[PDB]
Amino acid sequence: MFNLNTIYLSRIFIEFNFYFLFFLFLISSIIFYFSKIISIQNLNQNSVFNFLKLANIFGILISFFIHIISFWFYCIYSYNLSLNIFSDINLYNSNSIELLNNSLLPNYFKSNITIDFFGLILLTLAYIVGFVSILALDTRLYWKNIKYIFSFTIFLLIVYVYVTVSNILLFFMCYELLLIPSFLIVYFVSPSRRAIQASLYFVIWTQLGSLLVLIAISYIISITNTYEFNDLKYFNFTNSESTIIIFLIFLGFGFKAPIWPFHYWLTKTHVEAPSGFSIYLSGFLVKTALYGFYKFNTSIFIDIDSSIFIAICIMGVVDSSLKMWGQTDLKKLVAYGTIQEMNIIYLAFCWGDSCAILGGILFSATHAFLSALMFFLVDCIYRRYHTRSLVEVNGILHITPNLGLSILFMLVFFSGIPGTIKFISEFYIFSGLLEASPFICFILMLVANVLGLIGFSKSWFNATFGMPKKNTKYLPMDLSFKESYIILYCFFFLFIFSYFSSIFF
Amino acid sequence: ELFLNEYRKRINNEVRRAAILTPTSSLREKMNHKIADQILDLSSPHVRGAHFQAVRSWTDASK
Amino acid sequence: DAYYHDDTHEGLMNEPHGYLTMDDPMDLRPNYEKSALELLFLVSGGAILALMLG
Amino acid sequence: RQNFAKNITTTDIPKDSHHFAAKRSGFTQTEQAPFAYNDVYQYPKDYKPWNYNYKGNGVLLALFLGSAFSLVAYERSYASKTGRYQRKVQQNYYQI
Amino acid sequence: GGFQKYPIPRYLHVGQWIVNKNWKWNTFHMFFPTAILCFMVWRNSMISTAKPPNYGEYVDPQSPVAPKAIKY
Amino acid sequence: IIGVSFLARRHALKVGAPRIFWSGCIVGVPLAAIISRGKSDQLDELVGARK
Amino acid sequence: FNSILFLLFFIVNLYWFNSGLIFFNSVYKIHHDAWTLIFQTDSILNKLKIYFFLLPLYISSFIHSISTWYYNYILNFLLFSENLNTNTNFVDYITYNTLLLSKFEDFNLFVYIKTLLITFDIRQINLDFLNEYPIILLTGLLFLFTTIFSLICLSYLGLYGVFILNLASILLFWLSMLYYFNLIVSENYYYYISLGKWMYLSNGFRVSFDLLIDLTSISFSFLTLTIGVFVYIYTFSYFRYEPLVERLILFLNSFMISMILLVSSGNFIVLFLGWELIGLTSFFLINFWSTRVGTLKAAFKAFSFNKLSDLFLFFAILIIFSTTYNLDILSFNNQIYLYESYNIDMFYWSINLIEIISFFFISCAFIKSAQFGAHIWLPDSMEAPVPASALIHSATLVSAGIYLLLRLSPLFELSKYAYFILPLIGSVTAFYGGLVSAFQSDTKKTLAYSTISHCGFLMVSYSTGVLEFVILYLYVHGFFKAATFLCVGNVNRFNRNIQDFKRMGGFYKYLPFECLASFVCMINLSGLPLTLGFYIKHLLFIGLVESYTLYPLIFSSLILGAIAGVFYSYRLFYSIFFDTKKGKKAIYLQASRIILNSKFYSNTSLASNLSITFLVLISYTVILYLYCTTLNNYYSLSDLKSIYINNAYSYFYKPDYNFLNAVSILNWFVIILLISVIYLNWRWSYYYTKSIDSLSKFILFSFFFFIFSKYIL
Amino acid sequence: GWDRPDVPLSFNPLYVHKRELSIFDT
Ligand SMILES: CCCCCCCCCCCCCCCCCC(=O)OC[C@H](COP(=O)([O-])OCC(O)COP(=O)([O-])OC[C@@H](COC(=O)CCCCCCCCCCCCCCCCC)OC(=O)CCCCCCCCCCCCCCCCC)OC(=O)CCCCCCCCCCCCCCCCC
Ligand SMILES: CCCCCCCCCCCCCCCCCC(=O)OC[C@H](COP(=O)([O-])OCC(O)COP(=O)([O-])OC[C@@H](COC(=O)CCCCCCCCCCCCCCCCC)OC(=O)CCCCCCCCCCCCCCCCC)OC(=O)CCCCCCCCCCCCCCCCC
Ligand SMILES: CCCCCCCCCCCCCCCCCC(=O)OC[C@H](COP(=O)([O-])OCC[N+](C)(C)C)OC(=O)CCCCCCCCCCCCCCCCC
Ligand SMILES: CCCCCCCCCCCCCCCCCC(=O)OC[C@H](COP(=O)([O-])OCC[N+](C)(C)C)OC(=O)CCCCCCCCCCCCCCCCC
Ligand SMILES: CCCCCCCCCCCCCCCCCC(=O)OC[C@H](COP(=O)([O-])OCC[N+](C)(C)C)OC(=O)CCCCCCCCCCCCCCCCC
Ligand SMILES: CCCCCCCCCCCCCCCCCC(=O)OC[C@H](COP(=O)([O-])OCC[N+](C)(C)C)OC(=O)CCCCCCCCCCCCCCCCC
Ligand SMILES: CCCCCCCCCCCCCCCC(=O)OC[C@H](COP(=O)(O)O)OC(=O)CCCCCCCCCCCCCCC
Repeated sequence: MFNLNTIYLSRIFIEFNFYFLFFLFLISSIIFYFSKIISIQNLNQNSVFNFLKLANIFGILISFFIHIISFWFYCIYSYNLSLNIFSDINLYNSNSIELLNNSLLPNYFKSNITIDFFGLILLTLAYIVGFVSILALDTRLYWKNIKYIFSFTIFLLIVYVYVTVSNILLFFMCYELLLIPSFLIVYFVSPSRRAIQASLYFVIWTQLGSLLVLIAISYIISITNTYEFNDLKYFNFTNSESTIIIFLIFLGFGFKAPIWPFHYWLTKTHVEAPSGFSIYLSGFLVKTALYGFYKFNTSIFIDIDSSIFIAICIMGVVDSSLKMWGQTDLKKLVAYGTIQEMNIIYLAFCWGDSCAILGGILFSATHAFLSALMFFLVDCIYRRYHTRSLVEVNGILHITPNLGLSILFMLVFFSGIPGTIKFISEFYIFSGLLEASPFICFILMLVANVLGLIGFSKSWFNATFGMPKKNTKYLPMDLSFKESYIILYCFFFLFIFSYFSSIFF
Repeated sequence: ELFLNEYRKRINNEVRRAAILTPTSSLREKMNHKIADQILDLSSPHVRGAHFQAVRSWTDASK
Repeated sequence: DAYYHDDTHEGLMNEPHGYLTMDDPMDLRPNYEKSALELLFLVSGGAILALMLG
Repeated sequence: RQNFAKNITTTDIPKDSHHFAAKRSGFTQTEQAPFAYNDVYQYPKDYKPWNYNYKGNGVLLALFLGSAFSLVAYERSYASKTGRYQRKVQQNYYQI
Repeated sequence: GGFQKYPIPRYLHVGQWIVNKNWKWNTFHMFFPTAILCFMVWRNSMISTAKPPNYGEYVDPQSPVAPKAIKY
Repeated sequence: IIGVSFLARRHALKVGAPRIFWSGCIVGVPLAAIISRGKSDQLDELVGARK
Repeated sequence: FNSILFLLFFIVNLYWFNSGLIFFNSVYKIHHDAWTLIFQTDSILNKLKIYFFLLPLYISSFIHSISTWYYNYILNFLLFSENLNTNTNFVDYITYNTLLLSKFEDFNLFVYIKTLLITFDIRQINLDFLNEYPIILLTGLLFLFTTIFSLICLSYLGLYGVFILNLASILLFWLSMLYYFNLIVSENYYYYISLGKWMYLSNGFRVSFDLLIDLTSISFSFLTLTIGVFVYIYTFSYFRYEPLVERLILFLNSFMISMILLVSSGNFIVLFLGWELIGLTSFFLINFWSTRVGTLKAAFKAFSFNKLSDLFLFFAILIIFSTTYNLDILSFNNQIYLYESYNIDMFYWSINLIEIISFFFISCAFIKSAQFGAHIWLPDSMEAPVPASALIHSATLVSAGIYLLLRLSPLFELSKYAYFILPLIGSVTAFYGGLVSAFQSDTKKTLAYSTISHCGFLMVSYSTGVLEFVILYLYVHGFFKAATFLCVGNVNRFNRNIQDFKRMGGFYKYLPFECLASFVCMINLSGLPLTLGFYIKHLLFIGLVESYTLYPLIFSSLILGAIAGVFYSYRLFYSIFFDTKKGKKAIYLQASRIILNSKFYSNTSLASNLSITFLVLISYTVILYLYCTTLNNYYSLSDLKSIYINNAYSYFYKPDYNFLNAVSILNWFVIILLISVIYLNWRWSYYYTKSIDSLSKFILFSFFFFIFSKYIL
Repeated sequence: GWDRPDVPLSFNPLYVHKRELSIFDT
């Protein structure tokens, strides 16, 4: 019963949501530039900053709704396309349906849009995490950094082109564009003075991996003059070229997606970055690397043993889990948790295009939401209690019961209770790893889910419980409606996404 | 591959149905029939339950 | 017990009290963060009901 | 800091002007001058700070209408899948 | 027996020695709707309930309800 | 159920009692119907009558 | 505008409409297709007469047509679908549908109203319907939702509101459980319920949320729920005048429902969910005193052990899923024998599949049952309030391993590791716990170590392999341990949170009910002759196997642990109640004031006394029912779904002279120990010589009484 | 009998640090 109307509606929605975002950004930027001689806030109720905040927030939100609709259309379209290809067995019949483009808006960068489930999951993560982070950064943007209210819109446009393109070069360029806005945010919006050095560490560490990926892309392009991302089927790389490409790709994308030993920059940046931008970084900016690694390694044929890469990922997991205990800083502890989860996700991609990719994608989504939740809780603690250190913070539950309850439920979700996409992703990865290498699976599970979990829980429980006798004149009140509903939405997603259609998982 | 996994799921469901319907007496006697042989014949080498990859030669994939 | 004090007379028995959140009940700001999050929740629920359920 | 205007015009702020009274006679040579504004916020009686104080049926009606639309949409979808203009209810339904 | 009662700040939403005057109506309006919800859940789940045969009943091996092996 | 829930919800509002549970009943009656009808329609053979 | 006039007109219209419906039905039956020939006759007079005399039918049909038209329009608007069947214009459609009266052919207003009224009639519900469909689910969901909503809405439900709401829910749940307990245990009734497709766990797999109400599940569920009802009734008095009583009550309810879900789990996913839930809720109960960080250390110890057990259980479930592409408990139990012969290739060793799976299961079971080595958390878990301690240590937290073994018994029957490990660890734990409890000085610590010893005995009973004996032991231990915990809680509350009986003395008069209740509960708990708790140890020794290599150590440890019960029971009872007054002068003086002399005078709660009394009565009745079901000549227990027969019942039905005389050794050991704890003097007293004389009199009289009874008659 | 003063703030005593919190004891 599938008809061409659904196909064209899917394509039109995907194409036009990008232009909706772009036109919103363009209008907002034109207003901002041409309303004032100097593009800084006027400290009065009639400033354009209020309009810009409104436009950014409710462009992201409306584009997120349209993205939900377009993602559902894509799911139907992909399912029915697979059915059309698979169903017919007659040799004379073949599915050759050709679509003509609309005459209203042009194709951005003269590229035909191609959408995949992983790309749309990444785009949904971008939308939601960007919404949370923009909601967080309101107190940070003041009177000279208001120009960074558009950072998340720029991120959304970059990610949209990144996930809706079938061109290798455009793919790589979109991946590399993410550096400038993130560096500028960390440099100009971070309150702490150590953020200045943290930004440089972030730039250099990420750029080393960017150069590695650039070398790999140069190898692919120079050898294969193609750029369509599908002509690689008709060209085979020799053993030496293939091993060089996989090594470069893995190391370069692991610089971004933190792997052992390349997580020093991540720890520094998470500790010294804005509490609202740490959410976006951990939640989304480390998963574009995973998506790019998946695309490249599934496109290239590799005839090498992945034991070395699996060992690197497992070593990162073990290192982060063991170090969890020794952190009294909640933000650094959450950063180590992010490193652990990202290393597990990266390990999920070490078997080419096997079924491990499904667990990897689900784990990427759950880690995004869980890291957003954890960093937002740390943000609330730091903002109301003027410290994010375990020695200075104690007995949160008895003065701010809602915040303590949020911490406890965050710990329960992090533990991986059944009924959560966290548990589902752990089940996928461990079920595969048990047959792949059962002893390695046992070691990984033991370390991560006992030693790292206990180290993680020690600090959070100590902060939540106790007796806050110190500085009774300065104790805060409670979570606000904004914070409470953000926490509730994170919990709601982590719980209900387990009912998403199992066809794609 | 999904169809072979579906065979395994169906035979498991049939075993559950047999367990509920038939009392423990004669249950194994009735299971030592087509059903037990099919359960063993649908083991991991023949159906990829939860393994990342079903290691199949090109001949097996063609079959 | 020997010297139990009734609630009507016990001066330290508490009736329900406290502020649910940190938002001021009487606030003159046209704040929209709460409305935005409520809209997000409602639209997500509506999308699930009207596109996914069943 | 905050730069919004307190004196809104959409409605008049509830207030009580009798709780605090300004002295206007019998001053001394060492007493400070009184205060000009002595109005305090007055909350509506029966307002409970520990819950949402929501008395509208809009949310319930929206959720119920969404559920009803979902039900009827599923009915139509099942009829379409079965290739019928409407569901063909059977005479007996068993557990499953 | 218990600890001596001490003042609790009004602004803080905590449960220390909280007693509600309208607890009777609150219980009435929290019990029955919960009972109806559970009744709906129960009747929904009963469609997928399984029970073994009764005392005087035997399962015919050739009846459709009897377990069936996969046919290759 | 729907009618009694509406009446009881009105009474709860009058006497200052919680009513989100009556709201849940009203909202979930159609949802319970959807779930039950979908479960019946699915061609899944649990222990019971064969399709 | 009069209400009376409106009602009268409505009644008249109803009667007229009913009469018209009956007339139309009769005419339609007579003229199935020819009714139109007379209804729609062209004659103006006949048309007017028909319309006037069927006006209620015509107006009703017009209203129905309008409603159907609007409904069809709404559906088309919402679904972008088709037309109103056809594209009939509004006027044509409404006229046609209003003139058409066949819609009333089978409709009678009185019959319809009667059907609507009888739809809700409760006379109809029957036992047979209940037997076909289990109402246990309806009540358990009621209890769960009550607890959750009460937690969320604390301000609405004060202390009294929370208590009454949860009391009603839990009472309904317990009554339904009691009704189905008789059917499940003896009548061979068990149910497999499914709520829906919970989650996707593979590329095309999806596990449903299913519950299994079988004999194995109900044995734990009814025990936990029965203990929890009275613990709930007792808590409102124990935490009397405390800042946070609602929090404790709701935590107890949460732990109860978590354990119920765990025991009545239909698949390994639900089992793992319940496992984690009991762990988390036990953590909260232990950490109830959140202000203190000393309590947090014990809570964190328990949390770490629980997480280790979760790791083991998760790994075992993963192995099972990898082997068989299924997580259903029944399917796994009925399939494991086929895969028994399989092995798993690990790092450098080829481990037997059954052995490794059973190893992980037994490890998690030992951790949660507080066996030797992994029991370190249980003594520290006593920081929880006494109701929470009783619930966790009686049948809720410390019996999770026993439930696992009973539910997956077909797996462990083919486990070499289980065969070697269960008896040895069980006996060692029994001996260790018994002796430590005997030498203990604190009431809660004594009960905790006694719980460890009884868990060891349960492990040894499972090793013997008589599931009926294991269930009987579990029931006896749970009931009487809970009752003793409640009694010591009252004692501690009177003694002002001092749990050591070195400061307790002469409490028999200040707590009369506690003294006698503790006497009964302790004589039953500690297996003593002529008590309900003697048979559990007797059956354990009947079933004990002798092919073990470490049988000497196993048997010696079992004997020592069994005898250890007497010392701790005697010490606890005597030191608490009838010893010299050792407590602070204030404890006695504050309660000895003459002003307090009244009909209401008591150092405990009347509700607490009634709760303890009812718990003891119901425990006696249930234990007797189980004894009749299992140990009677006519075996009437329901099927256990196990094909392993141990032959142990042979020495219960037809014991031989060898075994009959062997049991006498333990009987006389206990007798000598009783004589020691009674007649042995450790301090100088005015009654030293008279005590020795009484011992001599007792010995000589016993000899002569035996002589007369056996020979002289 | 006696009218007791309200529960002392002394019941929870503020803890004042007098020793360095070594990072080796984190
Ligand atoms: C302070 C918060 C702090 C948060 C931050 C911290 C977070 C971490 C720590 C957490 C712990 C601390 C916080 C807790 C204490 C809060 C204290 C407090 O604020 O007290 C006041 C608070 C509010 O009460 P109030 O202030 O006195 O009055 C509020 C108004 O009067 C009410 O006005 P009304 O009467 O007009 O009601 C409006 C509306 C309420 O409006 C909303 O909330 C909007 C919701 C939009 C959708 C968002 C996703 C929802 C996902 C499911 C969860 C539903 C919400 C329930 C809460 C979560 C679960 C506990 O009510 C309804 O109609 C309820 C129906 C909702 C169903 C919507 C389903 C959408 C689709 C979902 C996916 C598909 C499902 C398929 C199901 C198939 C069949 C099984 O106390 C409560 O009443 C607590 C209620 C708790 C939930 C139970 C009642 C609802 C049950 C709904 C149905 C489910 C039950 C079974 C149904 C079975 C049949 C289907
Ligand atoms: C283990 C972790 C556990 C964590 C959780 C622990 C427990 C936490 C408990 C505490 C927190 C949750 C429970 C309490 C939530 C608050 C409830 C409440 O009452 O708050 C009051 C709260 C504050 O009250 P307020 O300050 O007065 O604000 C009012 C609102 O702004 C607006 O109020 P309004 O009165 O203005 O109503 C506005 C309404 C307006 O409502 C209406 O308009 C309905 C009535 C008109 C119907 C249409 C008639 C058209 C023809 C005219 C007929 C004549 C006029 C009829 C109307 C007359 C006026 C009534 O508009 C909407 O709602 C728009 C929604 C539209 C999209 C969705 C529905 C449609 C779907 C598609 C339908 C298709 C079929 C229909 C087609 C129609 C034709 C195209 O208000 C609300 O309830 C707003 C809803 C959202 C509240 C927050 C929800 C949070 C949910 C958190 C869930 C977390 C789940 C975690 C699960 C974890 C599992 C592991
Ligand atoms: C060649 C064509 C070029 C087209 C250029 C487009 C020009 C855009 C100019 C924007 C001016 C914004 C200020 C208008 C005056 C607001 C007056 C006011 O506040 O009174 C309340 C009145 C009415 O309020 P109300 O109380 O009636 O609330 C209902 C609101 N509406 C009508 C929208 C349902 O005005 C508004 O509320 C309008 C708000 C405008 C700002 C919206 C911000 C969200 C993001 C969109 C911004 C525009 C970008 C383009 C669209 C998105 C991308 C497709
Ligand atoms: C981890 C180091 C610290 C972090 C920085 C990362 C730097 C290193 C990044 C990975 C580079 C690739 C290493 C693996 C190469 C595997 C293939 C191989 O060489 O085997 C012999 C290969 C494979 O041979 P084969 O035996 O498999 O098959 C071919 C055999 N013959 C030819 C005989 C038929 O043989 C070769 O052809 C030699 C290729 C050597 C290439 C070495 C230089 C690569 C230069 C480009 C990357 C430079 C990145 C620098 C980044 C900045 C550093 C500061
Ligand atoms: C559709 C079907 C039904 C849908 C319902 C979905 C329910 C989802 C879960 C809801 C959890 C609600 C928790 C509310 C906690 C409120 C605060 C509180 O209790 O006091 C905190 C106490 C003290 O709080 P306080 O007194 O300072 O403050 C209370 C008032 N507030 C919070 C608003 C300020 O602090 C703590 O020490 C933390 C204790 C947390 C205990 C959590 C136990 C949960 C147990 C649930 C068991 C459920 C079993 C499920 C079995 C089946 C599983 C499949
Ligand atoms: C050698 C023959 C073969 C058998 C080998 C085993 C020999 C017997 C070993 C018995 C060990 C009993 C240890 C009990 C420890 C109790 C600790 C306690 O609670 O505090 C003391 C409690 C008293 O607690 P109390 O609170 O009233 O006062 C304590 C006072 N202080 C602290 C000063 C000591 O009980 C006792 O004192 C009684 C134990 C001591 C007397 C032991 C007599 C043993 C008689 C053995 C008879 C054997 C019969 C033959 C058959 C045997 C084999 C089948
Ligand atoms: C032996 C058990 C002891 C403990 C019982 C505790 C109470 C359990 C709850 C009552 C039984 C419910 C299941 C009924 C099964 C059934 O349909 O049984 C069948 C009968 C009809 O018989 P038939 O279906 O065979 O024709 O059902 C009815 O008659 C329905 C009438 C209503 C029954 C009670 C509904 C309770 C739910 C809450 C109602 C709230 C009303 C409004 C309050 C404001």
